[PDB]
Amino acid sequence: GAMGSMERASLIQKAKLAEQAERYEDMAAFMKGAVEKGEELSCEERNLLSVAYKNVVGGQRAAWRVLSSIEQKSNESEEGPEVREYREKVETELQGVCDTVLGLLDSHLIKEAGDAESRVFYLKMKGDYYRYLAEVATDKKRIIDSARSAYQEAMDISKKEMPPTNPIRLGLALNFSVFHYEIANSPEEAISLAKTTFDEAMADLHTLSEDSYKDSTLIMQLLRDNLTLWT
Amino acid sequence: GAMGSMERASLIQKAKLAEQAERYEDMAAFMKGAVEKGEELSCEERNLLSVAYKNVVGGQRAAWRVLSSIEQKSNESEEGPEVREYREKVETELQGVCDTVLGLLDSHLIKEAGDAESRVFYLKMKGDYYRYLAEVATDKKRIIDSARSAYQEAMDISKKEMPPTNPIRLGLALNFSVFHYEIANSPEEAISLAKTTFDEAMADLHTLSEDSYKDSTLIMQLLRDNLTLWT
Amino acid sequence: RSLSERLMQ
Amino acid sequence: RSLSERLMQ
Ligand SMILES: N=C(N)c1cc(-c2ccccc2)c(-c2cn(CCN)cn2)s1
Ligand SMILES: N=C(N)c1cc(-c2ccccc2)c(-c2cn(CCN)cn2)s1
Ligand SMILES: [Cl-]
Ligand SMILES: [Cl-]
Ligand SMILES: [Mg+2]
Ligand SMILES: [Mg+2]
Repeated sequence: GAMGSMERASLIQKAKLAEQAERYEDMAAFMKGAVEKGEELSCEERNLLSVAYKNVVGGQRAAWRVLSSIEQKSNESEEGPEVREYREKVETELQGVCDTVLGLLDSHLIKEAGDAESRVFYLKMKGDYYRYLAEVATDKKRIIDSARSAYQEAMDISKKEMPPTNPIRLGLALNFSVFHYEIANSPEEAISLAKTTFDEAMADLHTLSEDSYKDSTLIMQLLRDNLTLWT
Repeated sequence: GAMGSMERASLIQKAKLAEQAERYEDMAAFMKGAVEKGEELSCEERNLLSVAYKNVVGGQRAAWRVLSSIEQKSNESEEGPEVREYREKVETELQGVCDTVLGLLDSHLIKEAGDAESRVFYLKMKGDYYRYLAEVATDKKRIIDSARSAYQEAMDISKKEMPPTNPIRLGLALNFSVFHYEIANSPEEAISLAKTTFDEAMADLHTLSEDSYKDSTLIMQLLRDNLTLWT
Repeated sequence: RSLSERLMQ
Repeated sequence: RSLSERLMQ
C-alpha cells in the first residue's frame, strides 16, 4: 500500500489534519494505511476511520441519487447512453469504496475485536456499508441479507453488553431502523425499533453525567425525528 | 488522455451532469478531455471549464490555508515533520492543477482565441491560475510577474473591445484588484482599480436590459464589498 | 429520506 | 480575505 512506508502515528496525525482541512479522501487513505499496520484501533481511531469513509461515501451517495433521478426522468422524454454511463461510473466508484471498507473490516478488524465497544462498532459499520451497497443494487437480496445479518449480530451483542444509552448502541439501532424502513420494506419494524430504542434510552438517562447525557440525547433526537417522518 | 475515446459532445454532457452531482473533479476531467479534442470552446463550454477547475482548486486552496495556519502556529510550541509534509502534499497537488489549467490555455486555447470574449476570458484565467500559484510560492517573483502580465494583456483588450459593464471585463478587473491587494502588496492600486471599474460600470448600466443589469450589478457588488473591506 | 447516525460534531 | 469573481449562480 502507498502508506506502507509511513509510521502509524504519522498516519493518524495526518488523518486528523486532513479532517481539519476537509480532505476526506486523504483522511480515508491515511486511516486505511493505519488499519493496514495490523494493530487494533483505539476508540478515537475507529471514529476517525468512520468519519473519513462516511464523508467519502456520503458524497458518492448524494451524487448517485442526483444522477439516478436524472436517469429515471429520461426514461419516461427524449433520449443517449451518457446519463446511464456516468451514473454507472459513480456507482462503481461507490461500490469500490464500500468493498474497501468491508475488506478492512474482514481483514482483520472484526476478528480481533473482542470488547463490545469495538466489536459492535465494526459490525455496525459492516451493516452500514452493505446497506450502502444495497441502495444501488438491482444480487440485491444477498446484499440486503448481509446488511441484516451484520446489524443483527451487532444488536445481539449491544443488548447484552451495553446500556441502552450507549451512543454506539443508539447509533446502531438508529441505522438498523433506517435499514428496515428504506431497504427492507419493513416500515413497521423500523418504527417499532426506533420507539423501543428511544423509550429504553429515556429510562436510562438518569444514570448519566451531563456530558454523556448530551451525547445520548443528541442521537435520540434522530430517532424521534425519524418517527415523526414515519408516522 | 483517458477521455480520448469519448465523443466531445458526450464529454460536455457529462460535465454538466457532474456539475449537477457536485462532482467537480469529474467535471474538470471531462472538460479537459473536451479541450483536448482541439476545437475552440463556446461561451457555455468556457464557463463549464472555469467552474470545474475553480471548484477543484478552491477546495485545495482552502485546505492549504488551514494547513499553512497550523504549520505557522507549530513554528512558534512543541514540534515532527508531518504538518509540513501534508501541507506540501496538498500544495503539490494544487500546483499540479494550476499547471494543468495553464497547460490547456497554452496548448492551445489562447493562441486560437481571437474574439475579445474568448481571449479576455482565457487571459484572465491565466492570470488567476498564476495568482493561485503565487499564493503558495516562496521563484515567487517570476510567478507574480506572469500573473500580472496575463491580467494586463487581458485588461488592455477588455478596455478597447468591451463595454465597462461586460461581466468578463468586470470579473477581470475584480480579480486583478485582488491580485494587487493580496499578492502584489499594492493596496492603493487595488482600491483605485476597483473604484474606477465600479464607477465606469455604474455609468453604463443605463444601456442594459434587465437580465444584463442583474448580471453586471452582481459583480459590481463584489467590487463594492472589497472596497468596504479595504477602506 | 430517513436520518441515519451522524458524526460527532 | 478579499472577494474574487464568483461563478454564475
Ligand atoms: N476527530 C473526530 N472526528 C473525533 C474524535 C472523537 C474522539 C474519540 C475519543 C476521544 C476523543 C475524541 C470522536 C468520537 C467519539 N465518539 C464516541 C461518543 N459518541 C464518537 N466520535 S470523533
Ligand atoms: N453550467 C454553468 N455553470 C453555466 C452555464 C452558463 C451559460 C453560458 C452560456 C449560455 C448558457 C449558460 C454560464 C455562464 C454564462 N456566463 C456569462 C454571464 N456572466 C457566465 N457563466 S455558467
Ligand atoms: Cl462516464
Ligand atoms: Cl503527506
Ligand atoms: Mg513503526
Ligand atoms: Mg467525434
